[PDB]
Amino acid sequence: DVWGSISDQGVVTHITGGNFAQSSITINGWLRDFLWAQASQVIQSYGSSLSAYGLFFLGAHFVWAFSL
Amino acid sequence: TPPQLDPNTPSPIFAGSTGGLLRKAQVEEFYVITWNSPKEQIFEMPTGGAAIMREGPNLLKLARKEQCLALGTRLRSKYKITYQFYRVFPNGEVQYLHPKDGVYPEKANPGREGVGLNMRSIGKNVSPIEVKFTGKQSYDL
Amino acid sequence: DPFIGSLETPVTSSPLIAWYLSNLPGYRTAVNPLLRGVEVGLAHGFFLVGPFVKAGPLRNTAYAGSAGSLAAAGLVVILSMCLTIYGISSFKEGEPSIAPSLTLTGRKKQPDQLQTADGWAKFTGGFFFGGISGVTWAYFLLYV
Amino acid sequence: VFSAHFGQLSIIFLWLSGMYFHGARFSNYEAWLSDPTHIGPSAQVVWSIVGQEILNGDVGGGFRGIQI
Amino acid sequence: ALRFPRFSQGLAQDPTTRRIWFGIATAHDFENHDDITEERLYQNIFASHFGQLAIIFLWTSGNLFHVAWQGNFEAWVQDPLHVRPIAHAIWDPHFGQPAVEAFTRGGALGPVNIAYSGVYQWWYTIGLRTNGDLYTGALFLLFLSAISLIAGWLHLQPKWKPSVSWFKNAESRLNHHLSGLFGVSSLAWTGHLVHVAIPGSRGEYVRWNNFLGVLPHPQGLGPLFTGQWNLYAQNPDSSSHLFGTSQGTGTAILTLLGGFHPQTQSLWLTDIAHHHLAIAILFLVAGHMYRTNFGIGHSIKDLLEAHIPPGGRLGRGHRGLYDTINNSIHFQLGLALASLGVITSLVAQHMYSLPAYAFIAQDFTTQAALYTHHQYIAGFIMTGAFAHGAIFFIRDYNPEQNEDNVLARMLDHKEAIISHLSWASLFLGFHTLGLYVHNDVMLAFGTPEKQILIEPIFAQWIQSAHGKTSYGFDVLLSSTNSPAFNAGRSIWLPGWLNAINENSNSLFLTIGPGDFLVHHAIALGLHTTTLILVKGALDARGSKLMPDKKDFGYSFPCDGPGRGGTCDISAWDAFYLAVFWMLNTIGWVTFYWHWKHITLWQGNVSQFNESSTYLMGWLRDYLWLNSSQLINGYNPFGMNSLSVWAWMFLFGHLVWATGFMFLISWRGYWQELIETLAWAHERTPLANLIRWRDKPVALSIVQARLVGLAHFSVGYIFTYAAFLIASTSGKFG
Amino acid sequence: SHSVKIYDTCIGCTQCVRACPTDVLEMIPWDGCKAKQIASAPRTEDCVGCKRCESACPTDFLSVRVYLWHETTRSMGLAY
Amino acid sequence: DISGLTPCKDSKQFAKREKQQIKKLESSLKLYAPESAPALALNAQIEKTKRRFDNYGKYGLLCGSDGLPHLIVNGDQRHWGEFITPGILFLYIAGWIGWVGRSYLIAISGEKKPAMKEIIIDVPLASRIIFRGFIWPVAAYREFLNGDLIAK
Ligand code: CLA
Ligand code: CLA
Ligand code: CLA
Ligand code: CLA
Ligand code: CLA
Ligand SMILES: CC1=C(/C=C/C(C)=C/C=C/C(C)=C/C=C/C=C(C)/C=C/C=C(C)/C=C/C2=C(C)CCCC2(C)C)C(C)(C)CCC1
Ligand code: SF4
Ligand code: SF4
Repeated sequence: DVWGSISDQGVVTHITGGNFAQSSITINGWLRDFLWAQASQVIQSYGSSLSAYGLFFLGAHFVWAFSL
Repeated sequence: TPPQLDPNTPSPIFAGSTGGLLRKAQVEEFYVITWNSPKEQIFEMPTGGAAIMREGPNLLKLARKEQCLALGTRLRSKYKITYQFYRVFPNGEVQYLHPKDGVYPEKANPGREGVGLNMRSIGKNVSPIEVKFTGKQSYDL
Repeated sequence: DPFIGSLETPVTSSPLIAWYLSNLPGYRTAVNPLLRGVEVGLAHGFFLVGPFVKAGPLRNTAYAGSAGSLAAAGLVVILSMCLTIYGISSFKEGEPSIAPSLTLTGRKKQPDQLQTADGWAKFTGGFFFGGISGVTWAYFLLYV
Repeated sequence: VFSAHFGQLSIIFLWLSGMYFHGARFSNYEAWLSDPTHIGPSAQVVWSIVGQEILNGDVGGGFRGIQI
Repeated sequence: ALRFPRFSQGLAQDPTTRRIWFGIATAHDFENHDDITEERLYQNIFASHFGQLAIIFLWTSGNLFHVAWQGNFEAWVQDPLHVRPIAHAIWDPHFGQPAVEAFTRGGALGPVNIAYSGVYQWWYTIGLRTNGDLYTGALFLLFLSAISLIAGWLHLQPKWKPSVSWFKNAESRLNHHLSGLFGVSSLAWTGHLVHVAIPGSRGEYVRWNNFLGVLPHPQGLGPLFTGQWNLYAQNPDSSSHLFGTSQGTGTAILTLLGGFHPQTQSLWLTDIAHHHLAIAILFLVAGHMYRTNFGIGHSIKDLLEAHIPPGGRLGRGHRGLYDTINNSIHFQLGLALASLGVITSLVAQHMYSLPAYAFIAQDFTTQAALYTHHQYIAGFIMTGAFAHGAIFFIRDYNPEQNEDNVLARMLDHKEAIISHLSWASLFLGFHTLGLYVHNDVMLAFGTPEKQILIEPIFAQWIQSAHGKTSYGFDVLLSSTNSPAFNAGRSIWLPGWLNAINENSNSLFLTIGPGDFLVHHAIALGLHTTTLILVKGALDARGSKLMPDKKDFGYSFPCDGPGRGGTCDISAWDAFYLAVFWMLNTIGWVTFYWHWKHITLWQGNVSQFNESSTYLMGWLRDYLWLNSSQLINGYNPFGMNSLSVWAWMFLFGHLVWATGFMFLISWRGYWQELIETLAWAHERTPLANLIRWRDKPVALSIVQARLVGLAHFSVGYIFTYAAFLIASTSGKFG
Repeated sequence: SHSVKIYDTCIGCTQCVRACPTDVLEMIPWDGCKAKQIASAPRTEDCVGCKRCESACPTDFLSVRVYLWHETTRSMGLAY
Repeated sequence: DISGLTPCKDSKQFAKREKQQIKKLESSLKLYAPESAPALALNAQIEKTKRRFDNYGKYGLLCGSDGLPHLIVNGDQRHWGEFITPGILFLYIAGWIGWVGRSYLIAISGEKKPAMKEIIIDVPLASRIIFRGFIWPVAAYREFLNGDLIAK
């Protein structure tokens, strides 16, 4: 609802296009439009400068299971 | 020792709380603890909060035996005071509970009958197969 | 008694609260349980009629209120069942009442007969009749 | 307690000094100052031992490093 | 004796609510009921067996009746590859209009469910083509269930009640089970296959009203009795045969062709009949070994006692084992459970590489569901086997009668077994995790060529020994000239090699570096689960921390905070801990199978060949990629037929999380909360008129552990089933 | 009521009697030890199962053993 | 050659992978000025990649169909250096470490309170013990022959 970009004409385009007001009222929306959609960058970061983050995204998971 | 009686002993000064007696006391049983204090002092109740014990004989009503024993052991450890507690039933029967022989259990006393003694090592018990299909247990033999 | 698990507060012990609670049908000891149960059922059914017709699945159609009314009646029936079994497992045929015998002051008073097989049976019957009557009255008043 | 407080203060001061030294030596602060909008801040540089040099991303301003 | 638990007074005396909770829990432990004898226990077991048989028959009859009444069998049999089978209809007052319009599938006129059980193909293969046949089968199964119930009631009566000496007759029971239960049944199945199923496959119809006027073979029974059996294998079905029609058929009824039918991609029916005939003959021959009232045969006791090696390397040998096995029923239960688990795993591994039903290979969802179901069942059975073995050690073991036999020596050196199992588990886990992490880091840094990839040469050599020419070796069956090849070429390899050298089927799929690590992970899981169960079974009678564990029983909470604290000290806790490892291992196996088969079906095998060597590939190319269609069951815009599965998906997750609540939080907090709630209920007005009859208390320790385990397992199973079915059915490829 | 048993390996150090919170165990004269005494558990019906007596007992294995058994109002620690 | 594998110098996917890596490096290299240090670092990276690929081609590994090298643990004489020799080296090192640790434990077992020696190591004794591991196989073999290896 806040962050985004503005063209020269004066229109504002948000990062996710204002889907919070209609998709965040159900658990399936929280799982699909937030966890599934926004995790594309972290899992596809291999071979780039962000790859380290991706490795952490795995490592922490392991530690969590270890706690059990 | 001959059991005593608690006819009309007063009670300590307490303001009341929600940790007191419940329906079990009216239905099943409750406990009464009596002691004697040489001076007026403040102690801590097992149910939460602090109370003041009047000089002389004091009486208190509790719900379980564990609370009575905890209060009595605190009194003996800190104030050096002798105490005794009974159990009271709905029909009016009063049963003497604390020291039955007149002496504390930690002190050996002649004339005491032994219960639950097994004259063998703990590893001499029979296997559970030997006591199968019978109402007894291996440790009972 | 400071050694009883209860405290005295302005809310729990006030003349207004005491009078209002003692005048409720659930605390009238002298009255036979049927007349109290009738009033209790009437009030409960009249209250229960509303939400079913206001938030039911068919609340937007023309049938809505009627359907809702029916649902309310059904609930009453279930509640009546939840009463009947509670009697059967609680009170025997020949045992006397188990209500407290003495009042707060200390005066001896007759125990309530509501905690008895016949008393509870009368209470449940009156509750069922009053609930049905109240549901019918609420439906008639709302949609006539 | 007093001595432990003094030791904690010393550790905090050491951490602040380290942060300032990293900002001074290995950073693109001067390049970011002129064009703050189009340059990403960076104050850490990774060695070139194993192959971790891919972690030196193109933050901007003629510098390669980890974006802070 | 007077409350609900009439079989236990001790549980009926306490006034709390646990009297209810334990009352359901100990209803089937016949050895714990007071005033119990051997006769009553055996008779109750017999009656329970009869009831179980009746329930199974009723379930099968209900399935058949629903398929007949609300299915499309007659529409499905005509075009098997272009019709979706229907299980049963859907009636739901909560359904909206879009759901009603979207759940209508197939030729049905209303909402229906698609049957992934795979019974349509099974019933089509054996010769059912009409609804009347299904109705008749349902009626017969209902009659069988009624007969089973009647028999149970009859044998619970005093006049027909058997004695204990009857239940302990091992030789007669073994002879009868080996001769009549296994051999006669196979002979009858061979007769059915020859008489009904095969003519149905060739376009003819043979039923009860005309099966005496139709000859299964034109020659008759003459060749069988005279000796020329080869006359029954003269004219096999041609390669252009179409199932269910009289085009390109044959007359042979017993063959050894091998391979698969070209159109249906399934085994030939004549091969199945021949296999059943041979199996029945072998069982009938072998069911005559043990002695009975006729004065000839073997005695099992002498057979066991005679096997003691000279030199005393095995102690006293097998002396006293016969009485130990016969007197204890937990030993028998453990052996039967182990055998059944092995058999179930074998069935799961075999039914996907050598299918026996028509048009089932092209139905992918059925294959995946059947494999996952059977593997999970086998895992549970294998866990139960060790559980009952530990129970046997606790209860029915006599140290004096088993002096210096194999069981005593097994109990003698538990430390070496446990230490070696721990070493193997540590080795496998360490190295598998290290290799996976190294490959993941190498991929992360952008240099895939530095991976550690090791070829599974042993398995590839074994595959090449069967006649696979995708690697290069020419060993045994692969070489053109060899004793084995020349010996077998005339009969079964002409079809076997053709079937095994095709790339479409699942027979001996090609393997590479990606299967090595998964196989080692499976081995690690097996080793760790075996270590846990073996330690639990062996340390049941006692240890150094508690040398009198056998006195307390099989299940008990703990032994107090003394001696440093003793939690999870019983063997029930060992089974409890091994359940998690069993679930994890089965999950790994199912993940591997599903990913490999879905990549094979989708048309590209390079994805698995490349992305399965590191764990980020598993996380990205398997779960995240395939969940896109499943999570879109319902959206703000609308919904489709997958919606229900999506719901179930989320449902499973919830249950899983709920298990955690019972698995970390413990009893004292909840007991204090319950006390506070009881005070609150007692003090309030207008609600103190209602009073409870059983005092509310918090759950016990073992009860809470069991509840948490049940929640965990239910969530696991439901979530994986929903994901697998939705992902496999969204694409149908 | 749980079952409390005492074996003859006891040396009469009186720790178990002091550790009990519900006055279950006491001491009686005996003959086969230096301390000339041994413990006993007459008031078995008052046992709760805390196993403090086993916590305070010096021996190779405990000379006092508690086996959990049929529960009641007293052994469940209920005050309501 | 073995199990349908291709020598890594012959395979084309290896050269394709090298080309992709070089192009990916040059794509980032094109941004910076020729005299800038990042250009020198990227040129060094390119040279390292070329040297690594040349060495992998020289060593005679077998890439598969995907173009990545594979390891053979059969024991074939042509591929002993992939597994067997590092295995022998690792076994030697591990035996050294284990022998040194066991020798130190046995040496400190004599004293009255070995626990204080375990929590606070003594350096001269450990330094004397450490260098005896260079001959650990011979000592272990002789102790096994005598019978001092296994406790009784
Ligand atoms: C020859 C006659 C005979 C026969 C037929 C049986 C048969 C049976 N007895 Mg036995 N019994 C006999 C003699 C006989 N008995 C004698 C003389 C004694 C006295 C010593 C006993 C003592 C006895 C006892 C004490 C008990 C039995 C029980 C049973 C039943 C076992 C449960 C079951 O149904 O297994 C079904 C078995 C099979 C289907 C056989 C094959 C099993 C393998 C694992 C399957 C092969 C898989 C194959 C691919 C199948 C595919 C399925 C398809 C859908 C694709 C079964 C009805 C038990 C019972 O249940 O009582 C009701 C019982 O408690 N028997
Ligand atoms: C072949 C059949 C078989 C048989 C006859 C037995 C027989 C026996 N078992 Mg064994 N067992 C088996 C297989 C078998 N077991 C398997 C496969 C396992 C592994 C899971 C075990 C593990 C096992 C354990 C761990 C124990 C036994 C014990 C016992 C005895 C007690 C029975 C009882 O108390 O249950 C009555 C129990 C219940 C009615 C309550 C539990 C029901 C579960 C939690 C249901 C799961 C919930 C459901 C699926 C939810 C659906 C929700 C929906 C959304 C899907 C009994 C003699 C007990 C023993 O002490 O023996 C002396 C014991 O502790 N068994
Ligand atoms: C996914 C998380 C997880 C993991 C990794 C493990 C791991 C293990 N389990 Mg556990 N377990 C778990 C969850 C987990 N468990 C759960 C949920 C339960 C149910 C309660 C159990 C119950 C359980 C039982 C009942 C048993 C085990 C046993 C084992 C061991 C098996 C042997 C082996 O594989 O060694 C391989 C070793 C490893 C993978 C350990 C990790 C090594 C780390 C990554 C390396 C450290 C290096 C690095 C420098 C770290 C520095 C730290 C930094 C601060 C400096 C192993 C330690 C078995 C056992 O103990 O065998 C001896 C056993 O009997 N587990
Ligand atoms: C430690 C136990 C262990 C276990 C349980 C397994 C388990 C498994 N292996 Mg693995 N494997 C191991 C160690 C182990 N492996 C080792 C050390 C190697 C050499 C790198 C391999 C290489 C390997 C190959 C090449 C293949 C398997 C496959 C398999 C599966 C089939 C069994 C087999 O083929 O027999 C192989 C059994 C062994 C070689 C026994 C090893 C046991 C000793 C004690 C290990 C330690 C020895 C030591 C390191 C060797 C000397 C060093 C040398 C340098 C001188 C099965 C899942 C096969 C498969 O099915 O793949 C799909 C297959 O193709 N394994
Ligand atoms: C002092 C050297 C030492 C030695 C010779 C051994 C020897 C052995 N270990 Mg033990 N172990 C040790 C230390 C040692 N251990 C330590 C410190 C731990 C706690 C982490 C363990 C925990 C352990 C487990 C859990 C297991 C063994 C097992 C084994 C046996 C099989 C080998 C193996 O599996 O390695 C396994 C090795 C490890 C898990 C780690 C040990 C390596 C550590 C990091 C180094 C020890 C070096 C030491 C600090 C040197 C100090 C001396 C210096 C001051 C001069 C073998 C008897 C296995 C077994 O029982 O087989 C029968 C097994 O299951 N060990
Ligand atoms: C606890 C216990 C118990 C239990 C146990 C168990 C549960 C076990 C299991 C076990 C198992 C589970 C086992 C298994 C095994 C297996 C095997 C042993 C196999 C084998 C195989 C083979 C030998 C093969 C061969 C071959 C081949 C390879 C190919 C083809 C040809 C042939 C066939 C030759 C009991 C009850 C006893 C009691 C005591 C205790
Ligand atoms: S378990 Fe607790 S209450 Fe029972 S005898 Fe021991 S110390 Fe006393
Ligand atoms: S603590 Fe143990 S040894 Fe001491 S008196 Fe009690 S039972 Fe005897």
